[PDB]
Amino acid sequence: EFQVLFVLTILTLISGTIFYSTVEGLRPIDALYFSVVTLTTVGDGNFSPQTDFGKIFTILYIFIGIGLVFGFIHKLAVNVQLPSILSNLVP
Amino acid sequence: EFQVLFVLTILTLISGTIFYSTVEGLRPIDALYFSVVTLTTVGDGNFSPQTDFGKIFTILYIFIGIGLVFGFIHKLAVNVQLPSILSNLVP
Amino acid sequence: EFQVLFVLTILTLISGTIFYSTVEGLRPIDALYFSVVTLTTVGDGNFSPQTDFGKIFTILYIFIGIGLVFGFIHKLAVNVQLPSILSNLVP
Amino acid sequence: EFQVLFVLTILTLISGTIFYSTVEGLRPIDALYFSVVTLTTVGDGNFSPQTDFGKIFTILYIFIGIGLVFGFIHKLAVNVQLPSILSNLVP
Ligand SMILES: [Ba+2]
Ligand SMILES: [Ba+2]
Ligand SMILES: [K+]
Ligand SMILES: [K+]
Ligand SMILES: [K+]
Repeated sequence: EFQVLFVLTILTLISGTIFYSTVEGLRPIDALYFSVVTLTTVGDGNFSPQTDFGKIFTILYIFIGIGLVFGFIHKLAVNVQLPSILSNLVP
Repeated sequence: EFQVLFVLTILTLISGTIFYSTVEGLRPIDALYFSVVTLTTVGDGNFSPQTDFGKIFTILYIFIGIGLVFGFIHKLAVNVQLPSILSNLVP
Repeated sequence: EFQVLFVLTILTLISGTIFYSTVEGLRPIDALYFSVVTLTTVGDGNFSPQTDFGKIFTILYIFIGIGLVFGFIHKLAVNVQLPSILSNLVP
Repeated sequence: EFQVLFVLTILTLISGTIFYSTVEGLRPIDALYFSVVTLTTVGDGNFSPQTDFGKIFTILYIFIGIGLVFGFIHKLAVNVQLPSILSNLVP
């Protein structure tokens, strides 16, 4: 479960990285950063896509990727972080 | 369910698109982009409504539209994305 | 329930409005706008508090107000929006 | 529970404060502010990490810290705010 969610998140992020570095001309790391803050709904305070293609893609990217990214964060904290803490609270 | 949620989301987004392109003078695609990043809580890093009418509308737009948009994203991933993946994990 | 949540949200927003218009010198409507986009986690693309007092308050404002604001949005859509739609889907 | 969540949130925020004030050169209060608005997904409208180290850290910081921060906000409102209000609604 966590593995599949992990793999799906990676693939989604790779897709955004390729798109923004190609269409919006961002350096790869910046495209990855934008993809991450966008899907986690944190938001980027400086960059906004400048092309109409970038705007449409971002809109679709958001609706399709948010559910996945949060499903991953949800399990990452509940089934991988909670225990390491919970079992650690045991005297 | 997913259909109704889909239709309701579209109508909400169309409303924002019309409002911002008319009151804030944004190009239609930009008004749609702003409506989308606002309701998904991602946020726009460059634009903020400039008129008092735009600010009040955005405030009300947020409170009324967030619940809907996320109800749609929730089902879009759970009742339309999960299966295509779940049934796909079956050897 | 919805009434109490409504009243609590209003009081929280009034507090932010007074704080930002006084300490950060924002026009009242702008202080209200900032308070709203901050507590709904949408975020403001142009303004960030400039004083250390504004930064500390915003930090505490966020932790205390997000839960409330979303509890209100949750009920606003589930116990006030769902029905108006659900009962409306009945032929 | 609330205590542990509180302590874990503090440690996470201290880590971000140290990182951004050191690598991105932000004043401590600004580093704390950025760490807070980032993990609560509110977002900062003016600052974005400028170094590649800052971008990578923020990406990892987000995935690991969001779950915790919201687990804390969830309990802060449900097991510490709800009662003070609920028991207060009793005539
Ligand atoms: Ba900006
Ligand atoms: Ba945001
Ligand atoms: K958000
Ligand atoms: K934002
Ligand atoms: K922003």
